[PDB]
Amino acid sequence: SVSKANVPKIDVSPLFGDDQAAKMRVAQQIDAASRDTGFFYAVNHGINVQRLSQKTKEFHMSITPEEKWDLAIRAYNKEHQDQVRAGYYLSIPGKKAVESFCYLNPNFTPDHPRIQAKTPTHEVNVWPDETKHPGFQDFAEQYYWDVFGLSSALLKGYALALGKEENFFARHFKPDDTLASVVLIRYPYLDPYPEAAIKTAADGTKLSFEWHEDVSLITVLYQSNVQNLQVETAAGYQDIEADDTGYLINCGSYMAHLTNNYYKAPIHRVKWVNAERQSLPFFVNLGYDSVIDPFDPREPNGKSDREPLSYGDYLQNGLVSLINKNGQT
Ligand SMILES: CC(C)[C@@H](NC(=O)[C@H](CS)NC(=O)CCC[C@H](N)C(=O)O)C(=O)O
Ligand SMILES: [Fe+2]
Repeated sequence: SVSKANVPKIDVSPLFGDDQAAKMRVAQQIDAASRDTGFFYAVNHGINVQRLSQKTKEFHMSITPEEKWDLAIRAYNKEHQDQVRAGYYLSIPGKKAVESFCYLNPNFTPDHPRIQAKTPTHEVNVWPDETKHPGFQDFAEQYYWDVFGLSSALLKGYALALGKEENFFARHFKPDDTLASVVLIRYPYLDPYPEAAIKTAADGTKLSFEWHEDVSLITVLYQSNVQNLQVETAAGYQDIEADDTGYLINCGSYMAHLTNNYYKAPIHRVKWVNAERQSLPFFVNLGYDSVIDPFDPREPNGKSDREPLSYGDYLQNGLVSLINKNGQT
């Protein structure tokens, strides 16, 4: 018997406005969700998720093996030593079902100063041929800025929830240097489904991806309407119901660090389900040099003894640790 997680739906529309009391009421709801299971659905968010899902499906279903090799990250193509993050993450027929395409800040061009300096975690996006995938790049870059805007608004809610001025986090989340990424993940229907792609949890549950905390400040996720996520509580894992009109939000481990675990990074995992579906996360990352001094909201003086952590060092170590723990995706 598996219970269902309490995942509230929060109308985030006030976070785009100037009614300050309404924004406080949203912040209270974010606080409550963040101290309970750690997940909530953002509704009334203003993003055209129907077009997002359609354009992503057209891409996943039309790209060919030749194109996948040409876009592949270094894990699948040793010629692409500069693609650690951005590019195509191939499936392996008979062994690995999931495949995905990851892209970063569209402002990271060859002329960008972080690219000129060869700073770790910064890469120039690779894209398919425009003639084979017309309008895909335009759509994907536009989507990045659309979800960037939603994420900026959410960060104002988190700041207010913790008793800070609304730009406390958002001031470090800038178009010129954000390390945020979009991943367009396809989970396919397969018959027979490769047994190598199913992991068995300690409790017997069949999984597609094992337990983890997110490498992010917050994670802003759109998924098609197939139930798959579970969140760990002290009484075991609970199912998160799907909603293909909303964005599922949770904190990552950088938030847990800077709040002395007041807002924990919820541990979650992905159940195996044999269904064609999409999982489209946006990982809200700050800039490479961004540092927020930790504080403890439980203490009157907010004092914390935790060391400030540069976001770049956090991200480089976190991404590698996640690969080592849960596998190359
Ligand atoms: C749980 C979902 C978010 C999704 N899982 C994921 O996206 C998992 C766990 S949060 N995330 C990752 O592998 C990190 C990708 C980081 C990305 N390459 C980058 O360079 O920024 C899934 O559906 O498997
Ligand atoms: Fe995650």
